[PDB]
Amino acid sequence: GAMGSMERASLIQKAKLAEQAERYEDMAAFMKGAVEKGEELSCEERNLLSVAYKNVVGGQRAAWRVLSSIEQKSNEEGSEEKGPEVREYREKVETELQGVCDTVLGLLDSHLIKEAGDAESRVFYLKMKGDYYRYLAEVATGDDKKRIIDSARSAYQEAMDISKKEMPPTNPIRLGLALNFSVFHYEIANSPEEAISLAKTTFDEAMADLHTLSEDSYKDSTLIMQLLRDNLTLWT
Amino acid sequence: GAMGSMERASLIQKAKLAEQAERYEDMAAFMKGAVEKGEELSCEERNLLSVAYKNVVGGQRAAWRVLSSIEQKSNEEGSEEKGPEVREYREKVETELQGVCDTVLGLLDSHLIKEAGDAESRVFYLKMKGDYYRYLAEVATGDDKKRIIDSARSAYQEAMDISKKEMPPTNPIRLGLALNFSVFHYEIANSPEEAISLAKTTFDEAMADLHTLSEDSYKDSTLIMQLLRDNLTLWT
Amino acid sequence: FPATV
Amino acid sequence: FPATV
Ligand SMILES: C=CC(C)(C)OC[C@H]1O[C@H](O[C@@H]2C3=C([C@H](C)COC(C)=O)C[C@H](O)[C@]3(C)/C=C3/[C@@H](COC)CC[C@H]3[C@@H](C)[C@H]2O)[C@H](O)[C@@H](O)[C@@H]1O
Ligand SMILES: C=CC(C)(C)OC[C@H]1O[C@H](O[C@@H]2C3=C([C@H](C)COC(C)=O)C[C@H](O)[C@]3(C)/C=C3/[C@@H](COC)CC[C@H]3[C@@H](C)[C@H]2O)[C@H](O)[C@@H](O)[C@@H]1O
Ligand SMILES: [Mg+2]
Ligand SMILES: [Mg+2]
Ligand SMILES: [Mg+2]
Ligand SMILES: [Mg+2]
Ligand SMILES: [Mg+2]
Ligand SMILES: [Mg+2]
Repeated sequence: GAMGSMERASLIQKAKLAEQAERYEDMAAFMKGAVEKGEELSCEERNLLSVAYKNVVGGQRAAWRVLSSIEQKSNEEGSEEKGPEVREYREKVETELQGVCDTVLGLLDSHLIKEAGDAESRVFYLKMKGDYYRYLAEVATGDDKKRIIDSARSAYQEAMDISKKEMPPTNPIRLGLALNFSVFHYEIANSPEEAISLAKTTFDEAMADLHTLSEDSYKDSTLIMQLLRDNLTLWT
Repeated sequence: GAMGSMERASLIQKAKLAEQAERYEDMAAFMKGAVEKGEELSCEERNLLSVAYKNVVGGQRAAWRVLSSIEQKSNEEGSEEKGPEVREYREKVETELQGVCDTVLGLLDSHLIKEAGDAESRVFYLKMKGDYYRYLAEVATGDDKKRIIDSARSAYQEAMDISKKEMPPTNPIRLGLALNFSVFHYEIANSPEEAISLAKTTFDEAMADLHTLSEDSYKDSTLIMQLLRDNLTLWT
Repeated sequence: FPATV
Repeated sequence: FPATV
């Protein structure tokens, strides 16, 4: 690893600098280096890892969507043939996106998930595993799509089961997991009713637990509760 | 070159796709490939080249400024020692930025400037040469700063001399050159009076030539004239 | 697109 | 920062 010669603490420090500079590729590379030191990540460090890769793959997804839309228009009736270039460049972006997803899933499998015993960390990493399989599913077409979808579902489901047993309904990780699993149901798994049911049940049970939620998590949890409401408004 | 096997037309097509997807690193790499085919760039192609690298280096500059500010704070009285990491990461970004500037200056020198005979193209490339030496000057500290500044000035000045002889005062390239050379004077060369004089003279002479300017260039030229006014308002 | 976190 | 194009 190109980060093998750097101190773990220095990698964490530089990941925080990269975040301030909105250099998310660097941020992800520093956090990958930190993970590869072999020690568990703290709560704050987990958030650096997730934000870095969320932003890298988020930009790739946005670009992939632009290109896929151009490609689909280029394949409509009456559209002029322009050659292989749109497909080629969409494939280039897609392959880069898949590579980043594979990198994240590899970190989770080697060895973040296996060593995570506290509910917070275990749910956090399994949510990430579902997220990155979901991003693989967004671009999957061949004999692989159904297994990729199943892998996303399996990771989200294990996270869900742990979160409901070990976390209060207002826990931000629990809430964010439910938000994203509900989007998985709506956008990936062709299950809008399950998506709506999950979002509503999650929102309602969090509302009833707010009379105990922290001022620390309030803004995160209210943000996510509002995102659940936003999605329900989009869907109904 | 990794683009050596791709058709020139395909490189141009993909640069336009990359622009639509806001993938400016890819856009710059496609345009570098196109330049290296050895043919002159058209007017539209020159704009793709300049926008791609302007956006790549623009992001590097923004990140460099964030890090340099943290570094300067870390070197104030009463600031706690945190080790070499801020300097190291600022240097990393700086070296990447310098590399992109060197790449652009190399393209201009091999062989865009030498083959550009029409005023539009010659001024365009010399403006770019001044811009990328200016970005090198923004980060230069050692025995090199004065020569870098002089290289920027020399390129801007040759462009200026051609633009005043061969272009109307409202030509967008002429206007944008004057805008950027005025910023060079203010921010790089410690010559705020020259910066203000150039901006005002440029603005006033363009105002008096608008009764002939095109509807094609109007929005570009009025935009740039407004940017000249904006800078004058900042400076006076 | 719907919101995720 | 001042404006450039
Ligand atoms: C990169 C790190 C920096 C910028 C320092 O911290 C980012 C945020 O991390 C914490 O929020 C977390 C967090 C976010 C909050 C919802 C942001 O809520 C506000 C008001 O902004 C969005 C981020 O994607 C992150 C790290 C991710 C997740 C999901 C991760 O699933 C793998 C699960 C829910 C949520 C949890 C972990 C939130 O607890 C702080 O509580 C916030 O203050 C802070 O902004
Ligand atoms: C990437 C290419 C795409 C997006 C297709 O085109 C970008 C823009 O290129 C043209 O503008 C030019 C142009 C800009 C205009 C000022 C944008 O004015 C508006 C109303 O937006 C900003 C760009 O940095 C660019 C390419 C650069 C320059 C400087 C280049 O110095 C080396 C000199 C002045 C100016 C000239 C060349 C402008 O003529 C069109 O006239 C615009 O319509 C169009 O937006
Ligand atoms: Mg060590
Ligand atoms: Mg593919
Ligand atoms: Mg249920
Ligand atoms: Mg050919
Ligand atoms: Mg240096
Ligand atoms: Mg003069």
